[PDB]
Amino acid sequence: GSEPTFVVNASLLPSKVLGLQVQRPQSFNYQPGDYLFIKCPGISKFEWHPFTISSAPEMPDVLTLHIRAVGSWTGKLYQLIREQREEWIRSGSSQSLPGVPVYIDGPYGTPSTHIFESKYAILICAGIGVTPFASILKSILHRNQQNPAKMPLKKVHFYWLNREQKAFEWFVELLSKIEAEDTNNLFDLNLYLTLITGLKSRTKTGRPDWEEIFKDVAKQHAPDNVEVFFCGPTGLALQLRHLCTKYGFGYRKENFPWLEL
Ligand SMILES: Cc1cc2nc3c(=O)[nH]c(=O)nc-3n(C[C@H](O)[C@H](O)[C@H](O)COP(=O)(O)OP(=O)(O)OC[C@H]3O[C@@H](n4cnc5c(N)ncnc54)[C@H](O)[C@@H]3O)c2cc1C
Ligand SMILES: [Cl-]
Ligand SMILES: [Cl-]
Ligand SMILES: [Cl-]
Ligand SMILES: [Cl-]
Ligand SMILES: [Cl-]
Ligand SMILES: [Cl-]
Repeated sequence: GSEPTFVVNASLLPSKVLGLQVQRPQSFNYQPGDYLFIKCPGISKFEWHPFTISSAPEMPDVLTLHIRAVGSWTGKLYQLIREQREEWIRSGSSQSLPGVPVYIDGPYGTPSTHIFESKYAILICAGIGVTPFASILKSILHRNQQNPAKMPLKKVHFYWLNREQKAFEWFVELLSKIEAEDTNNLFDLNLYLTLITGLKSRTKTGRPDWEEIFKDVAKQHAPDNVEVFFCGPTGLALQLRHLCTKYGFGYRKENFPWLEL
């Protein structure tokens, strides 16, 4: 039904995000891109909410979630965590920071995990939609270091769109590490504010020209299959779906209601 466990650490990140570390049960095996449902009895005894696991399964003791405060339950959890921590800076007491019991239900799979069996992949995300791809990019790094022979993936085109510049900070370190360690040019990283991030990669501005992007990527990889993976709003999905048909790219019909405009 679920595993009892605890928040072991947290962070308060820009654009209203709660970075959460949760102790990983001995039984909990997952794949990059998976999500779980979480219950926090302190916020609500009975509600379960889904979040993508932003950590990689290669990381041994903790699971990570990046939860954006957009409403009632997420807003309360953010507030609970902040207030416990604000009381700690004053009191300095262990009593001001009790530890947060939670229950987790998972893992639950998604088709994005099939990136590991693809040759060429496009990854497109908006806002907090980045989280499955954060997990996936980390796991790719672990896998290439541990056993490069065993991975068929030859090129990853990554696109991350944000309304607010400060949101890129959620994963700026992971993206720096990729830039530093990608000697063989596995990754093509693209950041769009809809270097500028302090990365080698220049933050671009406006809505990407998806027709031009897809055209270029099709030329790079023809006549092979390219797989498109997406986590964003529906108006964008419609555009991408049309373009996948036009260029013969793999598409999964999925919707992400928490990312709508
Ligand atoms: C597979 C999966 C993975 C996910 N991964 C993540 C993740 O990594 N990170 C993440 O932050 N989130 C993720 N989500 C979304 C997440 O599960 C949260 O439940 C949701 O984002 C917030 O719940 P809430 O109670 O705080 O907000 P809610 O109160 O439900 O608010 C939801 C939204 O709907 C609007 N709304 C609420 N009530 C009403 C109403 N009565 N009338 C009209 N509009 C209303 C709110 O303004 C808000 O914009 C994921 C969801 C799924 C299904
Ligand atoms: Cl492990
Ligand atoms: Cl918003
Ligand atoms: Cl609630
Ligand atoms: Cl809020
Ligand atoms: Cl072919
Ligand atoms: Cl819609």
